[PDB]
Amino acid sequence: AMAGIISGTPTRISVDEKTELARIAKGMQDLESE
Amino acid sequence: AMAGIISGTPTRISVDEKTELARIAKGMQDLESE
Amino acid sequence: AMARMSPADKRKLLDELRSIYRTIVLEYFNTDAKVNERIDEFVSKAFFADISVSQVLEIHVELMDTFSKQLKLEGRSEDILLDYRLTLIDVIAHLCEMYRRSIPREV
Amino acid sequence: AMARMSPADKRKLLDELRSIYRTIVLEYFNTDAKVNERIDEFVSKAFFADISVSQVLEIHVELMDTFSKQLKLEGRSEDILLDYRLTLIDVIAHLCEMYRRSIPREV
Repeated sequence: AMAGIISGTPTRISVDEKTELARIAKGMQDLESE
Repeated sequence: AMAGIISGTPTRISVDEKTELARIAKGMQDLESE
Repeated sequence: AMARMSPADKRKLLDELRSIYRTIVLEYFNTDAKVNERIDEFVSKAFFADISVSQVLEIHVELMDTFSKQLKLEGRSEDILLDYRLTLIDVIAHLCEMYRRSIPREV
Repeated sequence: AMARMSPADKRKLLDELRSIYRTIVLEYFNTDAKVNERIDEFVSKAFFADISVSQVLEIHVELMDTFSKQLKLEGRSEDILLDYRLTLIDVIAHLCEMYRRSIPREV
């Protein structure tokens, strides 16, 4: 088969249309302000 | 209103589940082979 | 005081990057539009303007919410949202690639 | 002949980056798993292994197809696919950020 049977945990999180995304900004958008 | 009325052209392309993605590799994956 | 580099110019860039990014999306499905010019414009400015992927990532979400919202009010196939993902991932991947090239390495 | 750097080691990296990337996804929703370690591992190796976003972008699609496929055969909410997008975009954004930092600039 190969072994690496990808699971992930399908059907676990309740997502909507634009369902979460880059919203995590990533803590990068700090570049500037004083 | 603001002006920039974002359109895009909704309901134009027929996409499936994994609907196209990074499939465009980007022509970057050339890094190596001889 | 950056050579007259005030926080406005940066915002102006953001204002342009915002529209430019947006334009990239609209032309993503262009029949003759060289989106590359849009991606190249955004990429070039993003790099030069020391813009972090954050805004690219954050700005993307906001606009994406704009399309999803309309799809609901207009009851239009929201599937088209995949374009933004292809545009968002492609855009980031394009400028991200430029960064790697802007890195002079020995060898 | 890279210091004994054969095309295998690179593939090994790919083999690991493949699983590592994959692991990052599985732990993306971990309750105690420090996905950061996964993202940090992938990020570190991706950079060091001179890995281009291409594979990250391409490798992502393939695995994504793996989940979508199962969802169909298992008839499971495919919405969870959003995680891969959050993981794919987040991952790329994380290592892409490292690249920017690996760029020594005057000033």
